[PDB]
Amino acid sequence: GDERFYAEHLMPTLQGLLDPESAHRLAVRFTSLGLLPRARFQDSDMLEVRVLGHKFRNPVGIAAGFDKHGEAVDGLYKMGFGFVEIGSVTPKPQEGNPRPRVFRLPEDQAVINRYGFNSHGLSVVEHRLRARQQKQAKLTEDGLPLGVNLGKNKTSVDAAEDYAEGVRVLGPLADYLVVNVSSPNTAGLRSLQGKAELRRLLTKVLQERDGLRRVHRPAVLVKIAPDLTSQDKEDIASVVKELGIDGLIVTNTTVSRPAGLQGALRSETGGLSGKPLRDLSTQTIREMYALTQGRVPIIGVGGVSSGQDALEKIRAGASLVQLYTALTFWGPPVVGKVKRELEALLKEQGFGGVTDAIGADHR
Ligand SMILES: Cc1cc2nc3c(=O)[nH]c(=O)nc-3n(C[C@H](O)[C@H](O)[C@H](O)COP(=O)(O)O)c2cc1C
Ligand SMILES: COC(=O)/C(C#N)=C1\SCC(=O)N1c1ccccc1F
Ligand SMILES: O=C(O)c1cc(=O)[nH]c(=O)[nH]1
Repeated sequence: GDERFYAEHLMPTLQGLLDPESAHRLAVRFTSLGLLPRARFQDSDMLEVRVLGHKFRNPVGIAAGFDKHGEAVDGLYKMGFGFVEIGSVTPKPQEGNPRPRVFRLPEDQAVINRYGFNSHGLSVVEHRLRARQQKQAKLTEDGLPLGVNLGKNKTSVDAAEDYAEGVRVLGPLADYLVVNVSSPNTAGLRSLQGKAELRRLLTKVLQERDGLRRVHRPAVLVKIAPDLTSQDKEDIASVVKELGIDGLIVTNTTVSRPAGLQGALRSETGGLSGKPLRDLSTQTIREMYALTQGRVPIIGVGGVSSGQDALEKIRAGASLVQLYTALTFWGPPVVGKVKRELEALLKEQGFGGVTDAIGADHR
């Protein structure tokens, strides 16, 4: 009922009336106030996952970017996400790029963005999270954890120090932290995925994390691009093993423009998300799982809009999945839709639960 009305009526109307940045701001506001269908799907036990030091009631999370500044956390749980990731947050506030900076490709079920880390900054977000810190502590205990994704300011003269500052300020408020070294929209950032740069950066990040007190000590994940060479992937895996990085987020948006895109806006500069990214991301997950011998948890992201897409990533090696762009097209009912379909497919394929399907294609 709801899935059809949103997909066929509400979302096309919002899109017809509002440019995508305005529509996103409205969405953040509505979600922050809880103006959502409170989701009727009740998570079954087959969807629970234990990973990263935590219980996850379901494996479907909201990807970084939708709640950049931590304004809508509780609304996102209400929407039925198993986990929420906020950010990217940068140390100092910054505006990001000039508008327009986000573009719909509806013929492709895709988006292109070049926000450039618009961020309220660490201090603002610190105080927003602290206002609900114990409400989160209870949510985390009940199987609903919180991730915090860290970025770098545009004019920073020392990237590693930007990340270290994020660890110190928001680490104590997060169940996991993400070192985002894969935005395509900050000059030079993606060079931090290079072996020597990444080793130096992550050694500093881990030292800062390990300095936090035990109950305030988050897991640390690295978020990587879908456009890496084979050498780059191998190098990342090696570093993740050498340093004991807790996990990987696979993938960010692509700077590629796959053949076949139809949208008028396909040649706009920025990272591409949604359906055209899906299988490039799945493949990246598959490679990274193999390279790390299945011993490094992966959160899989890029083009998930169905239960089949979720399960493909899980079977490829993801322990958890995230989505963003599917919301622009299908709206909030897509969350329940993914979960219901995933549970149905797990049963059909003879898995006892999600946990049994992680990496199943490799076996
Ligand atoms: C508008 C927009 C903004 C985003 N901003 C961030 C970000 O601040 N940090 C980050 O790590 N990823 C960011 N992402 C990437 C998403 O987290 C995700 O990796 C990507 O969009 C693929 O998932 P999807 O196809 O489900 O949207 C952003 C994506 C979009 C569409
Ligand atoms: C005029 O805008 C709305 O009616 C929205 C929005 N945005 C509504 S009504 C119920 C609902 O869920 N949303 C919504 C919330 C977040 C994302 C997309 C949405 F359509
Ligand atoms: O702020 C952005 O431009 C953003 C950051 C990121 O990591 N990924 C992305 O697609 N956009």
